[PDB]
Formats: sequence, structure tokens, C-alpha cells
Amino acid sequence: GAMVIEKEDVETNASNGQRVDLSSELDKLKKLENATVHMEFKPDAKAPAFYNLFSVSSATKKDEYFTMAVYNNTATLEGRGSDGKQFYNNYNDAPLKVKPGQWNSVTFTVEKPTAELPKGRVRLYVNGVLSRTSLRSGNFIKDMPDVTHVQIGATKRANNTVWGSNLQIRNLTVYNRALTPEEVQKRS
Ligand SMILES: CC(=O)N[C@H]1[C@H]([C@H](O)[C@H](O)CO)O[C@@](O[C@H]2[C@@H](O)[C@@H](CO)O[C@@H](O[C@H]3[C@H](O)[C@@H](O)[C@@H](O)O[C@@H]3CO)[C@@H]2O)(C(=O)O)C[C@@H]1O
Repeated sequence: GAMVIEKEDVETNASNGQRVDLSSELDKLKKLENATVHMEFKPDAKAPAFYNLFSVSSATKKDEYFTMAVYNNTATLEGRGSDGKQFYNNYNDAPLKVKPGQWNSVTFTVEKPTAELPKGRVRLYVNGVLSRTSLRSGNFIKDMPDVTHVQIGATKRANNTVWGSNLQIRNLTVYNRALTPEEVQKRS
């Protein structure tokens, strides 16, 4: 199939700086045009207001990163390139929330522009259910020339580290194609 990264049974906690480093996998992510990032995780129950699930970030450019995050329980998403400009529409007020202290999944899909999808297509799903589609761009890691780091949890942006929380992660899976809504429903 299309599985390029699979990480199972890991966690963010005090002893690892609330972070699982996956930066060894950066080149795999840079190569992707259509992609899926899927994470099944359990946040500690009284979560921070903003925390990162999966991010790619840069040691030299503080405002160039990709993040699938949770903001006041809302599953959210943001990508910014080397000019700091937004790749996607705002997801901070997307409709679907996770429940902390319980198992949840969040799935992002990205489809590069095509003749019929002229600006590409991005989707975020929460527990198998489409939360919001964004048709601003189909930009992703290939569009971020200065990235250096990949992580679950606390995210290094230049000389600062932010968005840490304690998470149990049953799996992180990255695919080299965009799963369909039907596939997200069954494969989560
Ligand atoms: C998806 C999203 O909301 N991204 C925005 C983020 C996050 O809201 C934030 O990192 C979550 O904590 O915020 C961004 O803007 C931050 C940035 O401008 C820095 C500059 O130092 O300031 C942050 O606010 C500070 C505040 O100024 C501090 O004095 C103190 O109050 O804490 C906060 C830290 O949140 C901005 O939130 C970002 O780049 O991180 C803009 C993103 O679009």
C-alpha cells in the first residue's frame, strides 16, 4: 500500500521534553505530493489550551512549519512557508473537537493541485468524521525549504520549543496518497 512512516506505542512525557523526535523521516515527508497523516492518541485529561500532535519545523526559520494541533479541544491545522504566509484556511474554529483523557484520532489529507482541483485540497477529520475541507492550496512539506525537524509533541521553532503536552500515541501513520473519506472511516 501507501504507508511510508509508521510509529507505534510511543509517548510524550516530562522525561523526553514532551517530545518524540521523528526528524530522521524528514526526507520521506519532503518527497510527498499527495499525503495522509493519521494519529490515534490520548491527551492527558486537563490539557493545555494549545498543543501539537504532529509537526515539521525549522531550526533557522521560526515561522515556517506544519502542525496538526488541538486548540481548546478543537482539532486544528496550520502550514506556513518561508514567507510565514498561510498554506491553508483557518481551522481554529473548525467544528470537531477531541475529548482529552480518551482515545481520539485525527487525520489530515493533502491533495496537490490538478486540473479539477485547481488549488489543491486539504481535509482534517476527527474520529473518522470530516471536520473541514480547505481549498486554498495543496502545499505541504515539499514547500518548506528550511525545515529540519519532525516531532510528536513539543516543537522546536528556531531557538524556542513550544506546544508540548503529555500524550500516549497508539500510532502515527503517514501515507503517500490522500485517503478518501471512506478510507478514513474504516482505516482510522
Ligand atoms: C494554529 C494557530 O493558532 N497558530 C498561531 C500560533 C498559536 O496560536 C500559538 O503558538 C499557540 O500558543 O500563534 C502564532 O502567534 C504567536 C507568535 O506571534 C508569538 C510571537 O512571540 O506570540 C504569541 O503570543 C504569545 C504572547 O505574545 C506572549 O507574550 C504570551 O502571552 O504567550 C503567547 C504564546 O501564545 C502568538 O500566539 C505563532 O506563530 O505561534 C501565530 C499562529 O498563526
